[PDB]
Amino acid sequence: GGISEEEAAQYDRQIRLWGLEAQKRLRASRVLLVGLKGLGAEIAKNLILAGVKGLTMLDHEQVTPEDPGAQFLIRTGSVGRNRAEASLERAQNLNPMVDVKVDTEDIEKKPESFFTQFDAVCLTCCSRDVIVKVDQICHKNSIKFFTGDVFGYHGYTFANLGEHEFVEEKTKTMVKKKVVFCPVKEALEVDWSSEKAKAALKRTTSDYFLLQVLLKFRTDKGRDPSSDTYEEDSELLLQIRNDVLDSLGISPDLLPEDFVRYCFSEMAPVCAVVGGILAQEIVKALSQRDPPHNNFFFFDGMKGNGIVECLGP
Amino acid sequence: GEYIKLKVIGQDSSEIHFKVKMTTHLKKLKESYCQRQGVPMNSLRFLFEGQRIADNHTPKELGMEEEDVIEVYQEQCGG
Amino acid sequence: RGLPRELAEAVAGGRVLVVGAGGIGCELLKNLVLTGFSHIDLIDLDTIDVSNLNRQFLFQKKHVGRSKAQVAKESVLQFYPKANIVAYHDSIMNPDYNVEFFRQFILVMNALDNRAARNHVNRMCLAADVPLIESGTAGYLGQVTTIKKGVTECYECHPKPTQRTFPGCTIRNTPSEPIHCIVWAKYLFNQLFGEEDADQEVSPDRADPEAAWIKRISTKEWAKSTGYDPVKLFTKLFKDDIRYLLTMDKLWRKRKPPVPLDWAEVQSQGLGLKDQQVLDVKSYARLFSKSIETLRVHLAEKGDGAELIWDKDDPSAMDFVTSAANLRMHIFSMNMKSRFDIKSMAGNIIPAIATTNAVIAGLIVLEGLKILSGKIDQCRTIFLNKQPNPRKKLLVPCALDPPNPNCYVCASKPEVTVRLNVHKVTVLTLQDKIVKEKFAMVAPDVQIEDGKGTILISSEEGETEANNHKKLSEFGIRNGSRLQADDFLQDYTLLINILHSEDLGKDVEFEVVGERSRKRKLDEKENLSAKRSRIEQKEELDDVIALD
Ligand SMILES: *NS(=O)(=O)NC[C@H]1O[C@@H](n2cnc3c(N)ncnc32)[C@H](O)[C@@H]1O
Ligand SMILES: [Zn+2]
Repeated sequence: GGISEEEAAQYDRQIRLWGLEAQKRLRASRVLLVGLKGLGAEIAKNLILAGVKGLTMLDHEQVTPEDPGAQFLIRTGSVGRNRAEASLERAQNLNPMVDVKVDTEDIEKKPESFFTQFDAVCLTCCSRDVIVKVDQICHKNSIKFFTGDVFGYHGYTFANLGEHEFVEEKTKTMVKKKVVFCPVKEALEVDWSSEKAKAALKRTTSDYFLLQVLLKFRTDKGRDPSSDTYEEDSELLLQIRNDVLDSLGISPDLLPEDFVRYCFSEMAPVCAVVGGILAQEIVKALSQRDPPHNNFFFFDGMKGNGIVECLGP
Repeated sequence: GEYIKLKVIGQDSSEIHFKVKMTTHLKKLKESYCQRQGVPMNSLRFLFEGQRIADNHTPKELGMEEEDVIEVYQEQCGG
Repeated sequence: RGLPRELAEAVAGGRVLVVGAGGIGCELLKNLVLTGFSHIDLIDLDTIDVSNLNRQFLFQKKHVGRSKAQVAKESVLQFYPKANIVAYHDSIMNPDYNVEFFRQFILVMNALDNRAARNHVNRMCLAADVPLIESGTAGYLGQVTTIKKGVTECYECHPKPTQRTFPGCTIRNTPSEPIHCIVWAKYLFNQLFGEEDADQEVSPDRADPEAAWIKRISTKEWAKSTGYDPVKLFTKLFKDDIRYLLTMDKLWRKRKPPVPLDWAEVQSQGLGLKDQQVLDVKSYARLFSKSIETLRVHLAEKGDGAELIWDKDDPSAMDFVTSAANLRMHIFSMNMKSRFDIKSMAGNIIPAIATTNAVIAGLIVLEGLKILSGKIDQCRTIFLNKQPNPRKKLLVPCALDPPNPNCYVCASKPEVTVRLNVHKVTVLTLQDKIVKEKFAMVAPDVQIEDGKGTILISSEEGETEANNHKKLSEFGIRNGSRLQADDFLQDYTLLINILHSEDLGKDVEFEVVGERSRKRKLDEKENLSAKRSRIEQKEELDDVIALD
């Protein structure tokens, strides 16, 4: 019963979707979001409009002239400025009821107890190593974990919600339900050298493998494929594909040899889509209403596919 | 004719089961669906294996097995 | 920018139209610019409102009451003042958005929240020959699709849902659900404060055939003789009318009779959100009364004899309908509902959130691109699901269908058949309920197809006013007559074939095409006994059983 009349009028149309309880949950929820390029900016915008108690936006990187000349949290020409810091302004306008904080320290440098002021953590632009250290921390602390990224026309999200209790609506009201997630570590390292495995690999989007490739190019080069270095980057990609296919036993065409064309930079509409989905996964997670998707979402912006894969147990 | 159990799944992940005679005009099924679900008829679109199903199509014609699946897609018009 | 030679020049090259600037709207505008769409037209007929602020991210509380389109442009500009945006604040149905206008664009994108504007925009793009991407959201769902003259079906190739309609007798005599009471309260508001409308009387209907085997005073007239006195209106509606209903006793042979209410008795006898509380009768009564007091005032603030227009967001209009519906409800033994629920049902509020619109607007630009680089053959209808389907799909891309030859819009010489009584139906009813409202024309011209070309309706204000009141038979229209309807603005032409019928059921004025209750009801029991005599002999065409 205890949100303001102000909030009631602005959240009106969402309260009518998911009820006052769920919105009271959101309102009590604090969120860490790491990296504020295209995907990060969508999530920020989405969670602030939803009215979480607070959002902390962490990015240690600054605005480059390689960075998109248009960014909706960031007034023009703000090159040299901290990303998280440039952003804060437009972002906080979205919703004065939300506590929007920034942090400029590199995510790797962050102690365990720093994560415990957050009911959910979401990673964008992080190296695989980061993704694992943080997921593990969040497991140790019963924090909801997410990661996501956009690569040209593709995007993915990932979720680890541990032992997750939620209520659903019953189609003729409310049903208690439970669903169990597993570490990123176990999800990014599947034994395909199995019988279960090689059987299920038939039904598994190549995008899961496109992921691995892209995560590697990120670990070994510390940036994602840029476009005005296309030629250089394309080969590196073609290469990496093979070494990684080798190490679990996959025939170098089960992931097309042609992918390289459409995974460069970030396509603004892909950020919107994937940030729409991920943001909504997070909302679902905090309000403990509706089933959350079992670990991965893969979006293919050419085909208009969005697949949800359970990859880890 | 003979019979099959078919299942209709909704976007709203609902899941209604039906027993239908292989010779049936699938419109009868659509009508069956909208009734057990309270929705006016052409408020919907029924898909079998990514492909549309018109009123007079038949489970035989579409080559439908036991246990098969039909997907209903409702067109939102807000925004 | 990150798109191939041809395409990126085509995007800085072309002009695009985004019709509507709400949820899908703002989201789209942002994507189109960040994708590098240099030339963009933007139109919304509306101002900013607080309930918008959870999903229309270009607008802040400081912006309430300004134009959605203009503020939208202001806001993009701050982040990217390079971008070109022309911003119209206006309905796209406005005569200035003619075929010529649509012809400039390489793409039109809908961002609308109603079927009427979509039926119009569909038509403009068939006429200007321009691909359109259509889309829609509600709650957690929505979809995107492409429409291309000559290639795919058009918006209206397939009948969509119509707005829910209730039989007059059900509203005025025998309500049985809260929606009937709320529809009654809207109509009453309309009789008292809006444009009096005979199809919307709230008084009991003596001519109900369920009730058969000097005039009484109408609602507006009874209002006028009492000067809109709250308590007399109460007594009239919730008491004297009910007494009369009780007179119509063949109605209550099986249903529980309504119980009339008395003003003085109700005053003598006297978490969640505030609006989520159900109050008592007394309270509704008092709110009904206060609501009249305030609306009588709003009505005196009108300039030049004008009427109120009902609005869910006007407190006292909303209270009026809340309190009136709850009292009608009680009288008929239904549990009363809260303002929050009533607002929802009365306003037809659709739940809406940010992420759903963000996802849809994202899909719109992607399909845009495909179209703009000749990959129209890769375009799909993409559905957004709440949960993944059996083949693991959350977004389900689906095959475009081709133009339906019997489409009453996009076909070569489109043509419909309408069934009506040529003696009951007037020109006005033809004009508003059939041509404008059912066939969604904006300002029709209508003539008889008889080479004299007898005129019925003109779009030229005060040309066919005299004809309004005349029944169709006064022109010779009858079975098989053929009329020709033109909407010059939509560049659309529809021939209407009349089927005369006398047997429609006095609320039902038309429909589109395309003893012995002891014998013919005890015959249904053995037309069902015979229907499943052949079912249980492995020999019947159509048979579906529901399980679970
Ligand atoms: N779904 S929404 O409510 O966020 N957006 C709907 C959006 O579309 C505008 N609209 C509706 N009808 C018209 C016409 N006829 N012309 C121009 N714009 C129109 C709404 O005002 C709303 O903002
Ligand atoms: Zn058509």
